[PDB]
Amino acid sequence: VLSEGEWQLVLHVWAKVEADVAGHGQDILIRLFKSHPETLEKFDRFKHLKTEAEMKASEDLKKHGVTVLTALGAILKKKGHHEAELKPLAQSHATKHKIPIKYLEFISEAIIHVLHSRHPGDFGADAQGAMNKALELFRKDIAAKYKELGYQG
Ligand code: HEM
Repeated sequence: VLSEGEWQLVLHVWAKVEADVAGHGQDILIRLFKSHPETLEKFDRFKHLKTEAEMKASEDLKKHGVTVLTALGAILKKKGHHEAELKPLAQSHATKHKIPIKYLEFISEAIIHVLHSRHPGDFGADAQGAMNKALELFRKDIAAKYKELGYQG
């Protein structure tokens, strides 16, 4: 359970991300695909991309980064009361997209890295710890839905 002070740190940096949702979404997906190439293989939509320059040039990838970050921002702004938002996301990611929880840990690392690069003054260690707690809570709740459905592993 995050404290109110922890949530304020999370949402303070997130309000900065929202100034350039698409730039952040590109940086995060590119970091994820470069750091963990098994993740790119889950996207029939993107698996033709073979270089970072091709990734940066793809408008469709930039569009999907906005989709992703808009869904994450709506979950963070619920401050833990996010059951309605996680149901469809866990369902699609477990049963249609076939995304292991571990890959959610990988995109969490990529989000934290990109927030640290772009917002260092609002992403000191206190805010890094709070964002890690928020993303851990996200993963915990999704993993419980995966387990229900027979996909936790
Ligand atoms: C912060 C974590 C994530 C969020 C908020 C998120 C959100 C979304 C949303 C909103 C969609 C479109 C609606 C839907 O299908 O449910 C989507 C699609 C998808 N996501 Fe995620 N996602 C996350 C992580 C991941 C990861 C880590 C992977 C793969 C390693 C992944 C793979 C996919 C795939 C394959 C699609 C379908 C893309 C397409 O062909 O249109 N997602 N995601």
